[PDB]
Amino acid sequence: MSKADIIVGIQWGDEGKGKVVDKLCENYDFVCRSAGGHNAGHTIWVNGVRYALHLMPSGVLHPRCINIIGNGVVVSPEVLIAEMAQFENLKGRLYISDRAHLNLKHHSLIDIAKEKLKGKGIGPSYADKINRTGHRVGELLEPQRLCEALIKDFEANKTFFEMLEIEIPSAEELLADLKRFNEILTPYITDTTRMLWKALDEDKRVLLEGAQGSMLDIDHGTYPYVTSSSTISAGTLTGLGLNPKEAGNIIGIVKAYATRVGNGAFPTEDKGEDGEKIAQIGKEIGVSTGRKRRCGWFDAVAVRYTARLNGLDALSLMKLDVLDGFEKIKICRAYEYKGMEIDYIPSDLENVQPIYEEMDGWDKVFGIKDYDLLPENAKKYIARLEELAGVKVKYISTSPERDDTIIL
Amino acid sequence: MSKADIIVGIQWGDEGKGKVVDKLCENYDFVCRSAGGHNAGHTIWVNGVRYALHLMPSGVLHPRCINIIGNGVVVSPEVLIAEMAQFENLKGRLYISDRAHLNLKHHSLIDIAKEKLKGKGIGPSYADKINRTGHRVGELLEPQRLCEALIKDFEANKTFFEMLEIEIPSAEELLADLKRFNEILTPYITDTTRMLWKALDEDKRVLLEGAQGSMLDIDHGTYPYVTSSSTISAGTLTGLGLNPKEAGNIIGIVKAYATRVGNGAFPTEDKGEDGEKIAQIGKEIGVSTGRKRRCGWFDAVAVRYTARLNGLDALSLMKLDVLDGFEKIKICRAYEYKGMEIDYIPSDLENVQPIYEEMDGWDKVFGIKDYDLLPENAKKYIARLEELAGVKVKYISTSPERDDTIIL
Amino acid sequence: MSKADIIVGIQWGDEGKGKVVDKLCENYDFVCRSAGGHNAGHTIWVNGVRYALHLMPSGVLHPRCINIIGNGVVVSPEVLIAEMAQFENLKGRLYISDRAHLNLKHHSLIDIAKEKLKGKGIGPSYADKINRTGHRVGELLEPQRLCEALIKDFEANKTFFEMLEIEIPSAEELLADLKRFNEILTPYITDTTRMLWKALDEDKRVLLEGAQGSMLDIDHGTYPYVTSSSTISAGTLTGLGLNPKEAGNIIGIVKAYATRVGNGAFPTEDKGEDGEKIAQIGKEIGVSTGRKRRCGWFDAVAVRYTARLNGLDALSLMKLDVLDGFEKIKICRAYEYKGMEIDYIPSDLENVQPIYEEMDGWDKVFGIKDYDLLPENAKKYIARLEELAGVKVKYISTSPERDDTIIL
Amino acid sequence: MSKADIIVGIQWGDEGKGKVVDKLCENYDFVCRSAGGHNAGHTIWVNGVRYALHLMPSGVLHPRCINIIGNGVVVSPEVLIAEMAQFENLKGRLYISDRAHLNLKHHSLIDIAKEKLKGKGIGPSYADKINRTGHRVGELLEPQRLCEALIKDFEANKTFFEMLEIEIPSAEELLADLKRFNEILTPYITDTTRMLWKALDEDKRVLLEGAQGSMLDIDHGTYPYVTSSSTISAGTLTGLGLNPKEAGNIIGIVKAYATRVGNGAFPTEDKGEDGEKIAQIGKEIGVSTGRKRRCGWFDAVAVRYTARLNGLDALSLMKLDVLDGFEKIKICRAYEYKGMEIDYIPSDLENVQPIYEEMDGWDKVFGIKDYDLLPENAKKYIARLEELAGVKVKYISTSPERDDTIIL
Ligand SMILES: [Cl-]
Ligand SMILES: [Cl-]
Ligand SMILES: [Cl-]
Ligand SMILES: [Cl-]
Repeated sequence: MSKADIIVGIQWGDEGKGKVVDKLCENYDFVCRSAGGHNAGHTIWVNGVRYALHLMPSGVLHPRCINIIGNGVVVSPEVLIAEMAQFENLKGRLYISDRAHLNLKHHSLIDIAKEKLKGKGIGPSYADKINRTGHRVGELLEPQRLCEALIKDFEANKTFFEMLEIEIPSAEELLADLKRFNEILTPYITDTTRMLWKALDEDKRVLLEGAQGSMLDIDHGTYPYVTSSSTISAGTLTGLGLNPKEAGNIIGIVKAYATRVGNGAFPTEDKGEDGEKIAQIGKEIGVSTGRKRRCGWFDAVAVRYTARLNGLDALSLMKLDVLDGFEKIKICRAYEYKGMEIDYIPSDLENVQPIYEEMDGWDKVFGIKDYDLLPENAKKYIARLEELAGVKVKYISTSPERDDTIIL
Repeated sequence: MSKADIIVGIQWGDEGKGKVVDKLCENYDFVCRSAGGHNAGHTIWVNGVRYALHLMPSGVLHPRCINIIGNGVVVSPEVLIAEMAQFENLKGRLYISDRAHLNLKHHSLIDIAKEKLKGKGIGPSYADKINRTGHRVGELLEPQRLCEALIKDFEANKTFFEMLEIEIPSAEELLADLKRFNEILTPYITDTTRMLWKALDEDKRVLLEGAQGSMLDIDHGTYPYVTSSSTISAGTLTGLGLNPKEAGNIIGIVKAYATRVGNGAFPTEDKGEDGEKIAQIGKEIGVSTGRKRRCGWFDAVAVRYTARLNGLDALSLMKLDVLDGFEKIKICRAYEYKGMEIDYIPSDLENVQPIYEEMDGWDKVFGIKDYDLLPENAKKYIARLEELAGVKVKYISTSPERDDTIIL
Repeated sequence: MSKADIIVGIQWGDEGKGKVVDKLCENYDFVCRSAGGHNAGHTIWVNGVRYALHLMPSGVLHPRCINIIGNGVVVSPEVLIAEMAQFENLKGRLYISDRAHLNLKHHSLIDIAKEKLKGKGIGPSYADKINRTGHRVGELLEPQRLCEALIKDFEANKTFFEMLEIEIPSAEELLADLKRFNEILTPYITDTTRMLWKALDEDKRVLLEGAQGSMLDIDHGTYPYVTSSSTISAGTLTGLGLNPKEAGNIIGIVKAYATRVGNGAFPTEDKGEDGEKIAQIGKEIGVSTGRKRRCGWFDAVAVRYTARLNGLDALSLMKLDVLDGFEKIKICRAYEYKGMEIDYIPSDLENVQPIYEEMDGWDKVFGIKDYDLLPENAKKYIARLEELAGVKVKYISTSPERDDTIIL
Repeated sequence: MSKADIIVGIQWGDEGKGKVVDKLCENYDFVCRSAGGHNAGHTIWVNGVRYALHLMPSGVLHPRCINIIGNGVVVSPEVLIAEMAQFENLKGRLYISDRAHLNLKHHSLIDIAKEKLKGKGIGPSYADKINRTGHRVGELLEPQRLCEALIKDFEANKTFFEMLEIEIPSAEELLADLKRFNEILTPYITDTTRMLWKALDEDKRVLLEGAQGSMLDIDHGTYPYVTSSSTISAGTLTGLGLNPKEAGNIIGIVKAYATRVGNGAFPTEDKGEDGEKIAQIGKEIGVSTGRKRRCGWFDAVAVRYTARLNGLDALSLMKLDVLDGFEKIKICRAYEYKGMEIDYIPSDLENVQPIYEEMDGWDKVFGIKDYDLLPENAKKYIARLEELAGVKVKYISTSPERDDTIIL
């Protein structure tokens, strides 16, 4: 069986995949996205230019790569077309599953009204997927048919629209948008299951880019604050129509400390000066809001958990430099839970307290390209993570520069 | 003195300028925007394609036109660059005032945090204009200088940023965005006052597109629900550096009934079935929210007021067909205010009640291209508006089709 | 019967249509090209930008216009795609006849080899049209089928390829180009006869742009130096599938003097200083070679001939200023042919000698916008042309500026 | 001293660099072009799309790469802008030497007239370089100044223009083109010597792409049929302002047989069926003319010569499969010259006759990825080339597929 490698962020997201996935792409013929909406992915700076890949697989920055958006992705044609515009010609380089669900204008309108009543459109688009009332990319090949079906849907749903105080979308406008999507996307729409199976049959090199944090997995992450989809490696197989025998090497991507964007259990969070420092140095700041992210110490219990959920062959450790010059650093080696010490991630994480090992910091790992040259305390910290995680660290990034990486 | 014609919406906006301004552009060498941010303008459908002109003057759809964004406009480079992308080449067709104020990323972030604490960035950008702490388009010609100045500004303001819980913007990111704006916008940035004066000196044909509803004028509109800027015709002169002797023909654009998007005094609002019908037939629905706009009967007191504020030579009456098949239609000829009948717009409009004339409806004006062929009741309604407004109606639009228009 | 207006150059080309057609377009819903390859049309400068319309109708500079490339045109997909790239979005604005003949790469290769043996590809593409072995635009909707058919054609023709010493085109390359043409052109390809008939049925305004000089007409022009196609007005009807009852107003475009680009009979040619002056002032210089065109005095015999061939309602007289400051100007009022004076264009034009009237020049018509203000000698010259041509002059252009035009 | 690697074609061109350079680029930070005009480079197919890099370095297909067009290149702004259009955004990825010579419209016109009198514009642009009358890229930063200087040049040269029968270029047109070049190219124009020196100082990875066949070198190639510039490795250093100490690894690219496009000495040419077969299988066919290239057996004397001229560390052997199924293959191991056997390339190559070794062919090397799996006769042929060339073969390409390559 010819196999696909897999790469996933094993935290709450922002593990810094981009530097990693981007370097790796050169070695693959196919780069594939599996699940999630456009809440996934990342932005990446290349030679001073900002690239958004929320929908598109990272391989689109490597013209040799063929990039597949799989059955599992929830695709907004608007967001996709806007991302495509960052490139001159993607034909032959980008294929979109005819089975991927559409997140259309009306999903955004529904989403907005719902927030009032208390990545737009993703939730309602997923809902329509699960209720099997939504429509899929292949239907864009028949805009007039799709438009008529949608109009029928809205009618049948009119009380839902009234309850949200939004009018039934215009048929004229809808047809015009659908025709536009048809004209633009037709050359990219294909059966991606057939194509990906063919690639593996021909022994081509295939990378699956898991697009979201393992701790955000709908089943295994810290529920309710999680995404709507499976984020772990077997989920990546599923969204692409691949089977467990087709899983190759699997690399987890992990920061040397932890962050969360929103609310939800965060055992190792540091609300004092250490955390604040991490936030500044690590630049963990929402691009859209300018808000500082929540920051905390490396959580080895959470990481061991997601390592096992993903079946990691290797860890790629990021932003180690962000800890330069800390006198002491913490690792959470276990939890205090309901009066006991536990080694695992319980379903109610809000009830655990971190149990820390303290370790001696270092002056600088920043920029270092050679393992031996690392501050001895940094070597100890790395070895301690590896040990607690249960997975070898094969990659260390000592700075934002693509060039500064240590290989083990 | 060689003169510039002017066109303004004389209601609360959405008067339907686009059909009007677009037809007129063919006859002008220069089309100019004066004030406001990107909350102004409109979108227009051409041969099935949706065009956003919020920032850009409508003349950009007529390659013969030179389009000026004046000193008075508050320009977001991001929004402007995105609008420009709808066109292949605007060089020589589009010029941006080096004196126009910049609405940058940080204004959006400020704007968002401010909403929490209770067209992004427009308010804070205007505030920086009035406090004379903001920066202007010409400064983009020196990105490094502008970047340094902005960094200094943020530092001096750091407590304001702390109070909003948003971090000081990255210097690296800022320089990169400013350099990008510089590289892209350099060919369009010029002294627009010198250029427009030259055009009039050479007896070129000039149209000023007022971009916002007269009833939304900051001074004369229904305060607090108004925009931040002057919307009436003399304001249009001011934003472009033009003097009262340079005002030509001035056309007001008015719907055959009235709408408001948000809250605020609306004397002629109809919250019953008539209003609902108007909303549906007139398609008065927020493009972004799908929410029905507030609708009401033509207000002749408000229209006489804005006609005089603008110094209208002529009215262009829009969406007359939206009243097809009403048995009876209303016109508000006066108000009941503090126990009296009044003929004017008082500063506190929330205290007036409409005094209506009722008039007999008609079956169809829809599609009619000849004045004589109009239902006699429609002729009476038109004559009655003209009389109450104090301005001749020179244009009647009987449907969305560019072709269906009556000239008087 | 609802009708299409027509505009044609009535000389040997370069009559200066662009200023004329461009001004007129604003008044039409449809602008149509009829016959010829990409040897037709012109380039036009707008606000300092150079636009090539060889294939595309001039109406593409007026987003309100719908532009039709008719059955009669010989379309090179490469040249067409390159012209389209001057615009951001033409969808809904540009339609290409599914019956138009394709001028493909191999026609260019054939064309080149044929020149050796003694607008590339046009001749061989026309030949394939007349022999009914060529393929048409609609076939691009099935690239694989078209590719297979072409391969079969080449095989059957292999001795022709051997005789030209060019190899049989690659099937792989051909499929790739055809697929590309398919992906790009699909949204523009339609039945243009049905569409144009519908437009006239709906009483839409239609302009047919004749793309080549009447004296270059294959039947009526100076043979052998002529184009391969009919250039006169009834030919314009034919290429679009229109009937004689559908012909509206017909405007001929004529320069105040005459030019020819290549060899061939040119009765009024002036090979001395007068001609040289005309060439310089009129800027009659090949854009691609920098070669001076042949120039000569107005030929009233040729113009009366093409006026009658076209059925002109009106003349539009161009570049009158180019004669400013001539002490004397000539008009050829008749010919000396085989010992007689003749009033007509004989089939062998190389055998005629011009018979001139001499007339008094003027100082300047340049820039003049008012008929009355014209130098009296210029009025006399204009009246004399009109008289000899048999058609009223309704348009006079006194300079390159769009604004400088006199209407009669 | 930090060093730049170099890659050159060591034949008459078409050695098949693209597959090679493209694979290598992923490993470099900078990819640089040194000399030549747009007669150099190649086209490359990526995932079914045709890319022209005549001017641009091959690294532009790898967004991580920074691409430098060096002092030595003769740059046509038109050709460069057209090549750039194949990409959406090159800012930060492409820099053009402010010292590179300009090949402008008038050079093309001169070039055309000169052919009459018996990659347009290249020759006359080079001539202007050598006579020190030409202008360079940096001058585009002052279009008005450059335009004035050029006008002065043309005047001083007017008899040259008269002798060529082409008019003095329009000042208006020239300014408009120069302004356009200025607006478009400003963000890419820099001092490339300073930039490249900085890169090496910072120990960045640098590849120099030699753009033309070593046997076409102006000094060392088969004169008069050669290009105008130095094509060998030290020439590549010179065009970029690099010194001999900065030369790294140098890879020669060589086909398993030989081709020439035009006339000129070609010792190993085969004008019979063997050569014809090579031409068909190797697809050696002019893309623009469809003409079969001249083909011949591998010339070991020529290859040893260019290996030494370039200082090759390694050979990369291409199109070995094109010889599949030949019963016998030839290698030219020496020449008969003026009655003697010689081992070197004499200045008059038209006077040598090939002295062949004959060797046993093989069935298929096509597609083979493993050295050991090669037909034993193929191993012998490879070993024999290496031996005669004096350079190890480190790369073997067994087919067009990027994937089919053997590494030694
Ligand atoms: Cl691209
Ligand atoms: Cl455009
Ligand atoms: Cl456009
Ligand atoms: Cl790109």
